[PDB]
Amino acid sequence: GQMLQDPFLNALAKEHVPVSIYLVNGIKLQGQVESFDQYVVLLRNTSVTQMVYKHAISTIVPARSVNL
Amino acid sequence: GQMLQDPFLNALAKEHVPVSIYLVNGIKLQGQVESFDQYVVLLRNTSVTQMVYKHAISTIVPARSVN
Amino acid sequence: GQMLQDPFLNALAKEHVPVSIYLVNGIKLQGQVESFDQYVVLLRNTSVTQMVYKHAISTIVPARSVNL
Amino acid sequence: GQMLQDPFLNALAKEHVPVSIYLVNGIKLQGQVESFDQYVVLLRNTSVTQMVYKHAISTIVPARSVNL
Amino acid sequence: GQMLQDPFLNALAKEHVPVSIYLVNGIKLQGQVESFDQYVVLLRNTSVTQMVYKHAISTIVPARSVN
Amino acid sequence: GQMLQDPFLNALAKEHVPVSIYLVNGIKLQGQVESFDQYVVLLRNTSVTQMVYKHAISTIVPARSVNL
Repeated sequence: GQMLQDPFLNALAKEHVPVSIYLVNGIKLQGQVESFDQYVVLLRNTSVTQMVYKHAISTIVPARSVNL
Repeated sequence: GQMLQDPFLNALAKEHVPVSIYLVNGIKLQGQVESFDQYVVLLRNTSVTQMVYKHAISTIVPARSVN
Repeated sequence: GQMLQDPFLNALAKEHVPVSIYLVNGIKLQGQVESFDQYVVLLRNTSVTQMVYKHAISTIVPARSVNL
Repeated sequence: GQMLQDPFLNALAKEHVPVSIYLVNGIKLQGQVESFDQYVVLLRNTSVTQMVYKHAISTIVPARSVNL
Repeated sequence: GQMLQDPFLNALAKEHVPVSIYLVNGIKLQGQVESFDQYVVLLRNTSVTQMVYKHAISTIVPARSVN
Repeated sequence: GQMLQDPFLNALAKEHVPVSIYLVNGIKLQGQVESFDQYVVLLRNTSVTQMVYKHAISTIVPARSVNL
């Protein structure tokens, strides 16, 4: 395929779908995708927006499927 | 060889072969390859389609071999 | 989106917001972002400025959210 | 040197030499190299051909040395 | 910023500042930065100069801050 | 600096200096550098020549310093 990553992240950011972001160090982050660019995802929880490097993301698991 | 990755992923997706995706953190994901692009594989389980970064994939083990 | 990484790091560096930098090896660094470039972040604690490779950063968690 | 990787993998694939492929997660795969490209190695065991990402390979140890 | 990595490594090498180099596998290396290029740092201990791949470096912690 | 990696590996390969190659998975390989290219190092022990991906190498520690 071509260009599935961005439609997927765009859907998460616009629809505010709850996600679980699994990092290569075993940490699981939870919140909503605020925004993203070439290298990072901005993830907002109850307290803070944190900057997650895509290079450290293994998988992003939405609470429900997004349609692209 | 040249361009074996995409034929492999395409065969999995079009023939709906169940796979095991082993990640660099030891997690094993299971389901169907829905689609893929330069950097990600969309993997569907019982519940949802999740986005897996290729950079975190160690190996993809199909339930049966593809053509 | 496009070019969210640098506005985020710029805000941290100019406003000196305390951060927690989680590395791929599970180490958690704490201090303030002094400066950054394509590949590294300079993080200052009470004692020293250390040079952190972005490739080893999983997430950067500010003590409070920055506006970009 | 220049372009030793491909002659090495070509010898394994054409001569079907048994290999042990050590991954960055400590997993050890065993079988024969079926084929390879820029990013992946196709490794066949008794049951199945699996697709191994080179980025996850630490070392490939043949059962005997190949000449290139 | 732009091009802070090399000034940092150059200061360590020219001022002979002892460093701790933490690797992604948890190993901590100690000694002097001898030299560096696009991909590696040459680190000298008691005995030898070893070649460290930047891709395996998490952080470099100097014994004292550089200018 | 510029182009220190190859002079270092060339010295190891031509002078056959015993090395210890530490991998990101904690494995320590021992032997001599046979050859190398952009992406791999061919390391020979008593039994076999194995192909090591540079991306999985943390550090290469020679038994004695090489002069470049």
